[PDB]
Amino acid sequence: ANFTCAVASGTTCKSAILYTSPNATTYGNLVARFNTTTLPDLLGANGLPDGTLSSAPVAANSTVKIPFRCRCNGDVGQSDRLPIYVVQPQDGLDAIARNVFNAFVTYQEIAAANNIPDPNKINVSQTLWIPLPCSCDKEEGSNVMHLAYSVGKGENTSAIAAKYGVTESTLLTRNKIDDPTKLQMGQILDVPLPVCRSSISDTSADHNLMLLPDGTYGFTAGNCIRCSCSSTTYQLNCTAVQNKGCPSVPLCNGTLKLGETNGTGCGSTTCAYSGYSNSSSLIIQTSLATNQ
Ligand SMILES: CC(=O)N[C@@H]1[C@@H](O)[C@H](O[C@@H]2O[C@H](CO)[C@@H](O[C@@H]3O[C@H](CO)[C@@H](O)[C@H](O)[C@H]3NC(C)=O)[C@H](O)[C@H]2NC(C)=O)[C@@H](CO)O[C@H]1O
Repeated sequence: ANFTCAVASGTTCKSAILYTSPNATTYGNLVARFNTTTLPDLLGANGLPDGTLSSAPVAANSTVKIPFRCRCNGDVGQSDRLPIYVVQPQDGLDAIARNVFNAFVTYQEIAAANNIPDPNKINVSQTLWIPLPCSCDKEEGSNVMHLAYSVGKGENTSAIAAKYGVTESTLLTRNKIDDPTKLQMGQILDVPLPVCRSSISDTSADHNLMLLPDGTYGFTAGNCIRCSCSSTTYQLNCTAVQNKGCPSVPLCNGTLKLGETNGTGCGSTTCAYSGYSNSSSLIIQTSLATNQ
C-alpha cells in the first residue's frame, strides 16, 4: 500500500519521484541508475536546457525529479517493472531501500515485488524490480502528475503545497493527514502536480504519458515531437523536432501547421499534437484545438 490508485488495473501512467542524491553525481549517472527514462526527458523533466550534456552536475543532497512509467494494479500504483537493481557483494533489502532509494519503498514491498520468501536472503548479481510509489488517479477530474515527496525537516503542508502550486486541500485528502501541524520527517507524500491540458487522443500510445507540470518539457512519438508546459496558458505547446528519419506532420485541414493559430483570442483555434501510432510505421496526428 504505497500510493492509492483507483483506475482500471493495467493502466499506465507517467509519475515521478523527487530523488535525493546521497553522493555527488551527474544526470547521466541517474539515467543509468534508474533507466526509467532517457537523458533528454530527465533533463526536460527538470527544466534543464535542450542539449545539456549528461555531465550536468547533481550536488550531494540536491533533489532531482525522476519520471517513470507507472502501472496500476487493482489498488495501488507501482513503477512499471523499472527500475531494476543488481545486488552488490553485501547489499541487504533494507539498506537498498533506504540508502539507494530514499525509503520510497520498504524492504517488504521489494521482497513482495520479487517473490522473495525470506527478506534476508538475496544473491550477489540477483536482479530486483524496485517498485516505486505512484498513481495514476486524477485530481478533481483533472489530469495530474503524481510526484513522490520525502518530507524534510521543518516542513509543513502549507509550504509544500505552495512550492508545487497545489491546494493544501488536495494534499490532505490524498495523503491521510490527521493533524498537519508538524509533518513527520521521512514521510512519503503523494503530490499531484497540475499539468498542461493537451489534445492527445485516447487512441494514442502517449495518452497518459505527456503529463508535464509547469516549466518542464518532454519528447514523444519516437523523439519526433517536443512538448513543453507553461503555467502561462497550461496548454501543452508541441513542436516538430526535425530528426530527419521523422515522418511529416499533417496540417489541420489545409494550411494550419503544428503550433500555428487561426483567429484572434479566446475564440482562436490552434493546430495541436493529438498523438501518434506505430503499427507498420510511425504516424503523427494533429487536430484543431479551441482556446482553453
Ligand atoms: C527464455 C529464457 O531463458 N530467456 C532468458 C531470460 O530469462 C534472461 O533474463 C533474466 O531473467 C531473470 C528472470 O527472468 C531475471 O531475473 C528476474 O528479474 C526480476 C526483475 O527484473 C525479478 O523480479 C525476478 O525475481 C528475477 N528472477 C530471477 C529468476 O532472477 C534477470 O534479470 C534476467 N537477466 C537479464 C540480464 O535480463 C536472460 C538473461 O540471461 O537470458 C534469456 O535467455
